[PDB]
Amino acid sequence: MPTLLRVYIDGPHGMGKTTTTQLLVALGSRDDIVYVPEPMTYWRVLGASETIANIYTTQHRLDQGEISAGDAAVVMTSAQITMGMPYAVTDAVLAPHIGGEAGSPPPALTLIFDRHPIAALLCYPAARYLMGSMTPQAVLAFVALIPPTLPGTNIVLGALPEDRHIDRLAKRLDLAMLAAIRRVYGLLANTVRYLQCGGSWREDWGQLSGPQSNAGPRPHIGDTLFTLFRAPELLAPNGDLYNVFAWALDVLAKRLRSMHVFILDYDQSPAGCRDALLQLTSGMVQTHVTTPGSIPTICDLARTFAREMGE
Amino acid sequence: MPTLLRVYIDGPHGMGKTTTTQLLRDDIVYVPEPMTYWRVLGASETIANIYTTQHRLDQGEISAGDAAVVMTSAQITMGMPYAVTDAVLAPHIGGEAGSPPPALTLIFDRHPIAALLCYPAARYLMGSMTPQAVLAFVALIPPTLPGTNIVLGALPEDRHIDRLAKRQRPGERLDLAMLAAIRRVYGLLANTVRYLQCGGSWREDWGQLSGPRPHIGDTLFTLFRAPELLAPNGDLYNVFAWALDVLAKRLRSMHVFILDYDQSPAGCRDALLQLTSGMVQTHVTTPGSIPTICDLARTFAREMGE
Repeated sequence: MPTLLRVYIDGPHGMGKTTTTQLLVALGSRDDIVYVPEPMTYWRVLGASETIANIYTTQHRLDQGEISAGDAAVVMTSAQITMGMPYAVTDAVLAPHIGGEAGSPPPALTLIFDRHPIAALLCYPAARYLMGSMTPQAVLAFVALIPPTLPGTNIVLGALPEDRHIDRLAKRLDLAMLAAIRRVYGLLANTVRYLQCGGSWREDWGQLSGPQSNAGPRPHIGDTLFTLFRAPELLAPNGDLYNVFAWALDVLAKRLRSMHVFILDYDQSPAGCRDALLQLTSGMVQTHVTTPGSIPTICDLARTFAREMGE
Repeated sequence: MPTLLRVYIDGPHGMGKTTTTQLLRDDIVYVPEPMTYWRVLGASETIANIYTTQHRLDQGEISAGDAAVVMTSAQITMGMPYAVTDAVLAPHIGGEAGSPPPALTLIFDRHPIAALLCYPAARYLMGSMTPQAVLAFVALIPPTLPGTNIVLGALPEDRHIDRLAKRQRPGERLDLAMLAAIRRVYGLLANTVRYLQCGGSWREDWGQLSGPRPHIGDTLFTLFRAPELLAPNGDLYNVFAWALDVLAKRLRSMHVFILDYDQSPAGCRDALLQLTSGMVQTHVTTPGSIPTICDLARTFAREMGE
């Protein structure tokens, strides 16, 4: 009957996510909190060669008009499918060990992750779609593959003024991509709130024409991720979405509605972000585990991952 | 709550999968090959792109790396219809009903593993896909729900070539190396299911690849003894080992049935009907599941079937 607390630190790159997470883990006991870091052994070496270098190289190539849109999409799609592998396998092996939600006693174990599978199967692809290097059909294929959302999926997204964000990144510095990813994560927070407030994309689809994930009123559908799928490519001759793409939005709705999103303000010092994140964890949802030996089992899985793909 | 019978007709293309199932009232709906998605909706002529790319690679016109990117991206397009269908159907599937009639019989032209495992693996064997990409697709195979009955085919290679030759799809190229690779993959798949069902532990038998069930060397696990996935000391990276654990878990609970395709279309259809007696039926979760599932199947057919 021990409980588990899973916290996914996600959102745009360059906000201070990794540092904040490491500082939070550093305050805890080595046996009650484990960090599942960015899979760097996997991405620069194991899954393929330099996968980050290839992505930014292709977007610059495409932006300068050196390659076609089709050429970039093939590269982006394959890179994304590769890049998300570690998150997906981690989720798949952890899944059998997760029971139902308990409540917001201290968990026997706290697993903090550097990103959730939706970063690679939804957010980055969506941003690449906005940058013209991924088709909307491909984005929806990734959405259709997002794994079922485990109970107690606490996701922490970041808030940070664009100017301070840009400043932080200034040491290929793609400002268009930075804007696209910030917009996508902004849409993501609004989408969760929309769904949790009873929003039905099919009911509101007609309102399309032209963030706070756990607070505030119901957002307009135009301020959610649904708005991105109005593309001409996805529309049939009658004007509505083909059913295939509609079903993928149904999956998007299902996967995001049960998530627990929190917003962390990164516009402060590293210790400030840490203590703020520590405050946020108090209101997060824990889950029971399915077996007695799941704590130790999950714990070593996390350590192993940590040891191999990031350290 | 009413009962459901899901039957996925799969295995290599060109055996008569499609001909056979078409031949086989309102209590039986067919989810056909999403050809319109592949040719127009998801992208332009995906099969042509796949076969042209392999051809370019074979002729030395493009590198292995160039072909793999093209190939991996195209596989995403090919599998989307199956993956979205599985995801929307999942919540309606209840537990097993066990050993009378199914209220609804859902026959599908292929299961998600065709696109997330078998084709990618065959392309790996053809040198146009990296093993890391294959395991990336494997990691996304949806959880195996109860009542996952998959029909695989039996057919001598010579007859298969003949049948393949007179049922080429738009943009397809008659490739005997690909036929061999896909036949190999599906044979390994059947063996892998039996290996797992009889208690085989890939981790326990892994050492046998470098020396009452099939040898691990005759299963899909042998394909993953690929140098790209191993560390300098020969150990499989844990990331990849985890993907193999997922593979074992997904495949072990499937119910595989073999259909002899070395007979007339009418014969193939009759044999298929006889195989349903041993298939596993499940209950649905809601009272409106049948009709909803029905709508889904009819809608898919109308929109994506050729």
